[PDB]
Amino acid sequence: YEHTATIPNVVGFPYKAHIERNGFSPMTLQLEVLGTSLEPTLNLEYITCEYKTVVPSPYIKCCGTSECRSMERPDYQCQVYTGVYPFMWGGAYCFCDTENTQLSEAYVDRSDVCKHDHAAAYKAHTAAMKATIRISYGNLNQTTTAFVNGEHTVTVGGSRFTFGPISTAWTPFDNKIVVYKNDVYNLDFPPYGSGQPGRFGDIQSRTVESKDLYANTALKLSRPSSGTVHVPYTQTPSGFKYWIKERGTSLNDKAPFGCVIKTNPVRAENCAVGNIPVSMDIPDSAFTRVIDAPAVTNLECQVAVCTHSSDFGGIATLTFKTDKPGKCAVHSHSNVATIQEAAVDIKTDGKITLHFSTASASPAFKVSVCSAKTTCMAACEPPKDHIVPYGASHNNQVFPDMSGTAMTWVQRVAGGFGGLTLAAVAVLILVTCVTMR
Amino acid sequence: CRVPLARAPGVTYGKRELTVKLHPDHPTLLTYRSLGADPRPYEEWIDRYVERT
Ligand SMILES: *[C@@H]1O[C@H](CO)[C@@H](O)[C@H](O)[C@H]1NC(C)=O
Repeated sequence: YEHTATIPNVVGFPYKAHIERNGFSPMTLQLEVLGTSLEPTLNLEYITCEYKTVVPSPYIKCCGTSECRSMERPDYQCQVYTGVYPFMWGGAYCFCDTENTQLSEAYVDRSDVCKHDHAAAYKAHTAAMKATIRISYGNLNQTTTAFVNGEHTVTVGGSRFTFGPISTAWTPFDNKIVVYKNDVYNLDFPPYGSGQPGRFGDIQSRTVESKDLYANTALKLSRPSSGTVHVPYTQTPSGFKYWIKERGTSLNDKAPFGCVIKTNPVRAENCAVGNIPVSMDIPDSAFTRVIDAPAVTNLECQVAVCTHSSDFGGIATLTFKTDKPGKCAVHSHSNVATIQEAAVDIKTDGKITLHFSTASASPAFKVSVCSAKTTCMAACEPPKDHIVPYGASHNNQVFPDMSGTAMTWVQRVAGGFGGLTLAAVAVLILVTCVTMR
Repeated sequence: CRVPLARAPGVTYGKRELTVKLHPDHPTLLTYRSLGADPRPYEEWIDRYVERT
């Protein structure tokens, strides 16, 4: 039996979904949403890590002939110097002067903990999101697991459910992101091609297989001082360590809807946005028929105290003549006020207590027993002076009812002030009809 | 890897306003954000006792 419904995407909020098919007793569904999780697509442009400047021991040779050779390792500084007079512990070696060679070379290589201490870049796109939904009805109460994509079944049991697609994907992520040990950032990066010497990503290596470690870290060599053996190389500090040092402003604190990020598959969980449509079909034998416990007769409602707006302050009394006592269904058609009690047992006396809540001081919620329906109104004037630490359990719609009890005098004074000018128009019309002649 | 745990901040809620007293033993960090569409983030290091509204 197909039927459609909508659920606000608010975690921890029980939802009541009423099915009122004829030929059977009307029935109610308890809906729970537990920890949604939006998972994006990842592209893995390149990688960034520390760099080690590998320099071999300098080459000394006292003949004067230079040997300049070029290899394929990154950012060589191929240079050899003359006029060197090196010194060591034993004073000095050799005798010749003004005719000597001093070969100095250095290059760069990836870090030793590159396997573990790396930082990853990723590209985001249209993202799917999974949700865990708990369904309950008469003597059946189970959790589910659905991808809540455009179309997909659940098959919790006798019935079957299909959760519709999200209205809009307001993903906190966007385009390019960085993942590094349990936190992400909405910080853009230079492309894999070229990078600035020092800011960030001065090493733009690809996947961890250590191939073509592109470097633009700008090594520079210089003439060693005349004192002893040297290898003077100038280098800017690693941008990876500096970026870690500055860090700051983690994205986990910038979620526009308080959506906590977990990094193992990189997903965002426990955040409210939009609403989720759903469709369902139910077998005929999943509930009772109309012949069981029809005991509505007449109906009227009363309210004792209606201190509202925090969890539930609307205690209501419903009395009615009863047939053989038994179970039944109860809900409210409108959404200005919401109840918590599911299908409740009915005694022969007929006195039934209900708990509901609302926002406006003049609710017009229309209660509905599994066969009857009567308008219920209350003067829920008194608020309460607190700042609650728990969750709200009603719709945010606050609006005094059209009928109401405190705003009636506004309506009557407006109607009377309109009536003055309406009667003035009437008397003018009669006068002008007299004088038109 | 063990890490310290600061004392519970002293909260004294007003109306549509939240007042808190902070008694730090070492320089720590306090951040807050709003569940609404505009988050309005905030972060600021703390080293001495201070009140924040
Ligand atoms: C469903 O069962 C769980 C026990 O696992 C219980 O805590 C929960 O209240 C039940 N649902 C309802 C609507 O009673």
